[PDB]
Amino acid sequence: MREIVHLQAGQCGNQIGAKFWEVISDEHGIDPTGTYHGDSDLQLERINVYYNEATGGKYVPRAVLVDLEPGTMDSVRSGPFGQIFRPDNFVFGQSGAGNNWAKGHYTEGAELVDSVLDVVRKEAESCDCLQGFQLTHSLGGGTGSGMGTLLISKIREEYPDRIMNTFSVVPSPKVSDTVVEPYNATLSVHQLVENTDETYCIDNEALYDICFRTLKLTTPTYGDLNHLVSATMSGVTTCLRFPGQLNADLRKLAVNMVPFPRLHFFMPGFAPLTSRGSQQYRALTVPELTQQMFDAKNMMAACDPRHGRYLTVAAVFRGRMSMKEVDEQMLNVQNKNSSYFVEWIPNNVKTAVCDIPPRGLKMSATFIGNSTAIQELFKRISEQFTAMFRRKAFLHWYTGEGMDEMEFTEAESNMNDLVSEYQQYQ
Amino acid sequence: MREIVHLQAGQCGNQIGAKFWEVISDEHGIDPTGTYHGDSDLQLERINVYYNEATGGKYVPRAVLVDLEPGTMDSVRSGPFGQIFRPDNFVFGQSGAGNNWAKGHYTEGAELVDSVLDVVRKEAESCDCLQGFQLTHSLGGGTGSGMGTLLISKIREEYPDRIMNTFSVVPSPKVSDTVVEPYNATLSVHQLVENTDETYCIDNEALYDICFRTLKLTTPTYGDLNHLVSATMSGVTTCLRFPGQLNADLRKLAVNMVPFPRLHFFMPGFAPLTSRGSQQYRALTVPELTQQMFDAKNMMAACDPRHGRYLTVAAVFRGRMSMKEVDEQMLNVQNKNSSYFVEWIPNNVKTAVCDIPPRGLKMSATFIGNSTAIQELFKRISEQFTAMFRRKAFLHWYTGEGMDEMEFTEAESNMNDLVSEYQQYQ
Amino acid sequence: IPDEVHQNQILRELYLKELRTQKLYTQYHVNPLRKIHTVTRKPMSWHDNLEEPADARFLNLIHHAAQGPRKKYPETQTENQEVGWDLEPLINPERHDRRLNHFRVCSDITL
Amino acid sequence: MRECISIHVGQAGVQIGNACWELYCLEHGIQPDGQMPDDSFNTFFSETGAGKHVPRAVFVDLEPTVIDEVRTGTYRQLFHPEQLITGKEDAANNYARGHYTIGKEIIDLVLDRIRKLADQCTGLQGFLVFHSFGGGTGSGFTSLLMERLSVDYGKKSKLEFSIYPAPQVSTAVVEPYNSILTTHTTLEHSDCAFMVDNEAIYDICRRNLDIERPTYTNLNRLIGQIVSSITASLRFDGALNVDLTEFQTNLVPYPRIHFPLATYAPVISAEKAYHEQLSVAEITNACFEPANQMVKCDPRHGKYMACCLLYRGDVVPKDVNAAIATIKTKRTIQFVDWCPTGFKVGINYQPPTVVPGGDLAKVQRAVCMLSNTTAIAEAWARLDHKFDLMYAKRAFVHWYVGEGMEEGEFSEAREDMAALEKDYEEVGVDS
Amino acid sequence: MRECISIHVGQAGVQIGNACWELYCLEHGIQPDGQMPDDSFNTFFSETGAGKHVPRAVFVDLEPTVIDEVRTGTYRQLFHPEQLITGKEDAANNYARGHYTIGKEIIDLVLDRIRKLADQCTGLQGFLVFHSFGGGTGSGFTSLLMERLSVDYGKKSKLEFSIYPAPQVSTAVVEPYNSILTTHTTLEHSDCAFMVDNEAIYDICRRNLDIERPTYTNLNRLIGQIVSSITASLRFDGALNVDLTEFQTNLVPYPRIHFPLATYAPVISAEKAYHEQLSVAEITNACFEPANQMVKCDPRHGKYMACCLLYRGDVVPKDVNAAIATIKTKRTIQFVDWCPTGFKVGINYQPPTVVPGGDLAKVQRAVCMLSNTTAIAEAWARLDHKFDLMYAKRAFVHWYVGEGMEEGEFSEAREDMAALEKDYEEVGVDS
Ligand SMILES: Nc1nc2c(ncn2[C@@H]2O[C@H](COP(=O)(O)OP(=O)(O)OP(=O)(O)O)[C@@H](O)[C@H]2O)c(=O)[nH]1
Ligand SMILES: Nc1nc2c(ncn2[C@@H]2O[C@H](COP(=O)(O)OP(=O)(O)OP(=O)(O)O)[C@@H](O)[C@H]2O)c(=O)[nH]1
Ligand SMILES: Nc1nc2c(ncn2[C@@H]2O[C@H](COP(=O)(O)OP(=O)(O)O)[C@@H](O)[C@H]2O)c(=O)[nH]1
Ligand SMILES: Nc1nc2c(ncn2[C@@H]2O[C@H](COP(=O)(O)OP(=O)(O)O)[C@@H](O)[C@H]2O)c(=O)[nH]1
Ligand SMILES: [Mg+2]
Ligand SMILES: [Mg+2]
Repeated sequence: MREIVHLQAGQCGNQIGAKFWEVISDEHGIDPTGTYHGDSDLQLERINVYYNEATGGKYVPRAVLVDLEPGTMDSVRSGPFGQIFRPDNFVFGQSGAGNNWAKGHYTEGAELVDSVLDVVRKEAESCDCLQGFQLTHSLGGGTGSGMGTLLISKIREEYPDRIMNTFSVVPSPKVSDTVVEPYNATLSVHQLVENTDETYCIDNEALYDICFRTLKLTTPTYGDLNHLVSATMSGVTTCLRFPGQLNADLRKLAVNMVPFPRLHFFMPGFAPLTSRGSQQYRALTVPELTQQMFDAKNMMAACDPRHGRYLTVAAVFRGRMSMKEVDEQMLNVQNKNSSYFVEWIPNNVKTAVCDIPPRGLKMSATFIGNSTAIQELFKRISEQFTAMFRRKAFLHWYTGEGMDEMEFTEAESNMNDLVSEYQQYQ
Repeated sequence: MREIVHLQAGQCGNQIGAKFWEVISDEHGIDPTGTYHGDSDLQLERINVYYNEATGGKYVPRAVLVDLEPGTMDSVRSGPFGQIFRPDNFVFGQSGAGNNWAKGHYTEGAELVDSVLDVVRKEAESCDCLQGFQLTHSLGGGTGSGMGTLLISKIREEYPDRIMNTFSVVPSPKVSDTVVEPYNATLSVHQLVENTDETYCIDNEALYDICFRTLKLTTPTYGDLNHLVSATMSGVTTCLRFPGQLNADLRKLAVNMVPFPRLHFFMPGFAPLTSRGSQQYRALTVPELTQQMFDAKNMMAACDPRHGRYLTVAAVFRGRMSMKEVDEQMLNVQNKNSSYFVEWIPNNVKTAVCDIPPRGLKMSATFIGNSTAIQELFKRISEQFTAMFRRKAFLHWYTGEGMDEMEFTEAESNMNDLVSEYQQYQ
Repeated sequence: IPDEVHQNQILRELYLKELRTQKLYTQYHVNPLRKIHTVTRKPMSWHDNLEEPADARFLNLIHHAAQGPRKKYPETQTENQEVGWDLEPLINPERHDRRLNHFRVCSDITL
Repeated sequence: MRECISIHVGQAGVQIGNACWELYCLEHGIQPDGQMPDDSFNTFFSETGAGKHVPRAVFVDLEPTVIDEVRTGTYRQLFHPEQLITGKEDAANNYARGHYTIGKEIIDLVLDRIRKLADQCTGLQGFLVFHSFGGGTGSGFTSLLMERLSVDYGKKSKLEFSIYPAPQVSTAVVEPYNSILTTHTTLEHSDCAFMVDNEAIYDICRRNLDIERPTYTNLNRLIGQIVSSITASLRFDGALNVDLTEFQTNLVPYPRIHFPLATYAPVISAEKAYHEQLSVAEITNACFEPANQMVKCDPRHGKYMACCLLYRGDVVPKDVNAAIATIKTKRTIQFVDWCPTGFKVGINYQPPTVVPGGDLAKVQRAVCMLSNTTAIAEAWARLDHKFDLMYAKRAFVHWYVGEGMEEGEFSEAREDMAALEKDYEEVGVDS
Repeated sequence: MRECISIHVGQAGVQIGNACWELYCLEHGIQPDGQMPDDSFNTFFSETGAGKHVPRAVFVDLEPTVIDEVRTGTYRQLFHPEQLITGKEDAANNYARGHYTIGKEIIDLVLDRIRKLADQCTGLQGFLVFHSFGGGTGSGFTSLLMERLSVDYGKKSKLEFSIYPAPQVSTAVVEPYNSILTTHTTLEHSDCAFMVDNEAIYDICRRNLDIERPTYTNLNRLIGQIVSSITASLRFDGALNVDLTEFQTNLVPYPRIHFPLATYAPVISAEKAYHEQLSVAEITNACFEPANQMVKCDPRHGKYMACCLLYRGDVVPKDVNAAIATIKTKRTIQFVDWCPTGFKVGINYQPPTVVPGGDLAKVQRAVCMLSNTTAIAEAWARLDHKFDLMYAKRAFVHWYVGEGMEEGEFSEAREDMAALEKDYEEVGVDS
């Protein structure tokens, strides 16, 4: 009925969807070959949101995997859940971007945009009514963040009134794995502030913090990290596929959360997660779920809203739960914490409930909350970007490819204006 | 009742029709011995359209094979289905043409067309009510172009009011083979303007692109290319042999796609083709079959249909289907593509559905389209002829056989008038 | 300006490794129990009205799908199905007794 | 003794007549071989003394593949083998070919069988001609068919059933050329001309029958129930009985206006018909619904001239007059000031008979509505534009010209059709 | 004869409606398939020829996830499938989207099915609509639902049962934005309009029904009992019978004031019913408690204008007028000096029926009071403050304005709400 079409961008973009399409396939009971092994008929009632129908009883995902290095997709295709995708969806170039934003934006972007927009017309025109699109990427590489900014700009122009959901992995000072990553982040958020409906800020510091301190995994390979990211991606838009007592789809969270069109940066977090040994001494009740939820340990961003102000709060719940408890616990945290919440918007929180829980679990919830702690990540990224641009660092690998030097100062003028808006709303 | 005499000319034509009689005898269940071994008895309801009854319950095809070298027919006779043809219809000379248009039209043509017109007179007089003739040839060789154009001219002055059908393989620049290739195509189009009721345009570039990118074949042997052409010939004349809800034979499509008498060049295409691995990832629906019919990758002519205006479109369907789905699909492609379709003819599309598809496939698609992009093929052919004729390239071979030098000027004046007619109505 | 002599063999090795990695669908014909479309057969064309068998498994799927949630599941799955789950009367429905069950009764003059 | 002859010309008349004669055979309880396992069948059958029933139908076509399915089908023993008249070469969507050079070989054969069929009749009521305006055979060959029937039979009634070319969907390119020349014959040689097009059947089958993609078989079964409702007055008794001459006088105010609009009610599937209560006073509203009209035109833009209602089944005459009083009190339904008695009622006792494998529901109460409105003026002006847009610089004219007809007959058809559309403007005005 | 049409608007409407329609079938002894194993069912159900009943309900929704649960459950065979109206895309908590962009695509379908249901009615007492202020098209499409009903239908009754946004608990941020823009429609195009907010029903279920963990099913069973006691005077014989138009005129002092407060008594459990007797005087005093009120406002602050009461069961008129005398003697409760006789009394013999699996117990004597107080200004100036507190810094205005409505229409809702709160101030002053 209402459809979200999936898009990928980069090596991190393909690896996120490789675990994301696995976790919801088990949620809908689909084997690696692509059959149906389900015990409830309600799962197949709303399955056309993400799966297309083929002959013989085949479900294929609506995903377009985009990369400039075919060695990543070959690991995706040889994976346990890589044969389900239609082979036409893989779009690849022959030369890489080399972790350069300008290489993936101006030079090699123009020769690969014709292929990807040739595919997404087929993924859009072939159905009844579109709800929106989805993108996942990282802001550290020139592949995912390169044309991922630029593929939106044409398709936003082609499709003016839709919903554009994006997952952005911001670079971090502690898990800094690229020298030129402030140059990548600053010119991408500059394009992202005007071209994008929603964007979730996930950082690898907080992903490391949750897996180390809370989940106590000894060897968390990135598949385990992508397990945690994709569980939040499923829980946000789970109202599209499952009816509830009170439902709130992607457009319901779209209008209510953003107070102004330029502030669409959020921090996700998740609650039921515990360690392997601490399960039998822990219960799952709504207070336990909301007690651990607003805790800063389980936040999936490198920012703490204790230093800032909650603009608007959201929580999308799952499982067998009473309406009163979901309402009484959330009333107390607004009333007791008189400093962390804004005063010029009362009843800051929106609430949704879903009857169908994730398998192997009774209760769950997904958190989205906009705060002024996001300017901590924006300011520390901007100061490193200005520090290197003062002394002519790495510029000829961007400006030598045919771009102006003054576009940075326009992007710097956009960057400090955005953080100025967060200060005057704080 | 209504019968077509099939006629084959040249090395390219004989290999095209040898696959054609192999593929349509599969539809009617005729063994290479010539007897009948089939499952549905509908195959004898309309079999006299292409066959002649012989004693003992044997069926022979209604074909005449003309050539000037015996080195092609002995391969045809040693082929799989080479035992069904009548040995009288094998007509040939002893001395080769040498890939010269003047040889097959003036030098060696006048000695053989006495014998060939004797054979086709017996085949046409033995019919009940003659629908017309069918010819497979190419416009790049001595036999395919030279004798073929004269052979139509002798036919038309004897049988004035029939349906003359020809298939031509148009020469191409990137698969250029002979040095005198623009000489042959320019002199043969002059006769095809005023002597045939309809012509089908096939490019060797499009057959190579289709068999490698869409089909994803490892080895594009000429049999596989000819298997693509043979599906078009079977699908065009399927309303004569197969009953249906809505039917369209040769003469019904003759009036509808020819608005003016000098415009009878068409672009065929086929639409249920699928790659090697996307068999199970596909849904067989009419909207799926319509978009791939219109797809510019599936055009069998090496020119962009997006660069011109469609005059008329005919779509011949097969299999069991419901035509409320047919008419809604064809109005969608006309309404959303306002610029491509012409405005002086509303409802450019014509449809036809037959009950029985080819075996091993549920639904089939046959595309015939009249576009203004055909001038791109003719302009490119005209300039290569002009480059040769300015410096008088290779003329001493053609003018030494008794053909005047002014005939090339008349041919290009006639051909350049046709190109202006395409732009006049565009 | 690409090198087609290399592009063709790149496509060849691509298709070849796709052939190596291809695993077929294991022939489990699954269909949705909700709805599938039909095309009506011809009145006179006897090539359409041949005698031909029908699957009973999909008949059983229809007869199990067009059924009540209480008959399907032993315990309720969601909360919106809780209303009307138990439809039994706790006391027998003596609606015939005009003594304890006052009701509107039609008159001959209004009708 | 009240007898009628049905003529199916072209392809479109065959499958429409195919849906009729499989419906008629089961309506009278006849086996597929034509022998019963009551004088009602005499309207549409002739009783052979050996005990077999023969339909009063002549199947005529110029292409053999559409009749050869009938010669080998289920009722191959029903028809006379000589009535299935088949030509040699089709007209190929040419009005010129099917009227002058191809139809001249078969016109001699068909008029002998019409004479032999009508000589058997002890009393004649009317003809039933089935075709479409789009195709060449249904247009060109029907044009000189009624010309010969006019000079052979003077005051004989001839019902002309035609499929109108839809404005949006179209299966031909030369389709507007055929319909303009076709109207010239129907304007003079036809007493009535029932207009139903394909596009409105597509929408009615979608929302009411709940079938998303109908084919021709589901389309023509709706046509068959309209024709069966008209002829149920002749075959079966009723509280009020009408004839063919009854509504021909009562629906045609002027000799140039004989183009009624025919719709049917109810069209309800078997799943929904379990639910609604169906009464006479509520199915009259379904006739005048703009969505349930069988022609893609808006009746609310035009003014009604007359209406003919044919109720079937358990219908009481108080309910039809209560329903007419309900309709006349509404303001959206409009009538001309020169016609206060704008209705007509027909009631029959036998309910419509459903077909096994059909899509309709077994309902006692059904109604067929025949109105002649001014809302069909917009349905021709949209096709008047398309023909003149083709004829701006002589498109597809050379195929008709070289056949043997001259160039000035295209303008004469335009001049007669432009004069006919001006007749609606002058009679639609109030005084 | 008497009958009404239920219009369940929104996701709250469906969950309320299936709570009400489950109660109605067991009240009239109708199985889920619609056939029973007397004209009491005539007010809501419609009789067909086969022995079924079709409820006179139209479900208005903009999301398909809340209709398909009705089409799957036990009552899939009860409702006619064309009564469930589903939009293509939800407005997603936007008054403006459901007013100008989304709502006009299906506004034609709602009014068409309204015409069909009112056609079947021989005399229409009124309409009932069910919606919530909080949601998008529950508040948005209801606003343009009233505009078409008032223009087309002149003086037909249209009751508006609503759910007010709770002062403390909420499930939205734009929830005060949606509520104030609906004051324009309800002030102009509503004959009567109730409200109960969810925070008050939360207090009662915790302390009276003895439920630790209730959901909206236990709330909607309570709201179903309120509507059942209102309409049972239409469905069953009464010592005093009160119609729908009777207490409509008798509670409103002015056309600007049509906002009563609903409370029910008794609400006790089946274990606490074993202990306390439930007489006429004991249930009368319970409706005056500010704790048991179903709106978070205190009538001790305000002044009563009028009172409507609805008794059911073994209720004697002697004990009714005895308990009214006691209430007037206490000085904690006040009445305005311009309404000395403010009460209205109705008695029905049939006790309220209970649902299987419900929380309440079967009671002889129950009362459902409809009192209009000046205490409703308490719960409006709080919401007007919060609507002014959000809109001071001009928040969320770009979503509503960009969809088509101008920025000045928010200021229009300010003055109409400011003037309406002034009209409630002049009532409370004594002469
Ligand atoms: N409503 C309806 N229309 C039909 C049906 N069959 C054919 N038509 C119409 O008939 C038109 C064309 O005429 P055909 O029936 O194909 O055949 P024809 O009239 O004999 O014309 P030719 O085939 O050229 O001889 C099409 O445009 C259809 O609209 C049918 O079963 N129902
Ligand atoms: N009293 C009561 N209120 C309800 C119930 N269900 C929903 N609501 C109210 O409805 C408001 C939200 O609207 P929705 O439930 O989403 O339904 P809606 O009004 O149609 O809004 P949309 O879904 O956006 O179209 C909430 O603020 C609740 O106060 C219920 O069962 N009882
Ligand atoms: N959260 C998360 N981040 C990742 C993962 N893999 C890579 N990254 C981040 O992505 C950056 C490098 O990404 P890169 O491979 O160059 O992206 P690409 O250029 O689009 O292919 C690093 O700074 C990492 O922080 C992952 O699995 N999870
Ligand atoms: N489609 C197709 N084209 C062919 C085949 N064999 C040769 N050709 C084309 O025919 C052209 C040469 O024509 P030729 O054989 O000399 O014509 P001829 O003089 O009649 O024998 C070449 O450019 C080829 O591309 C074939 O089997 N199929
Ligand atoms: Mg035909
Ligand atoms: Mg809604």
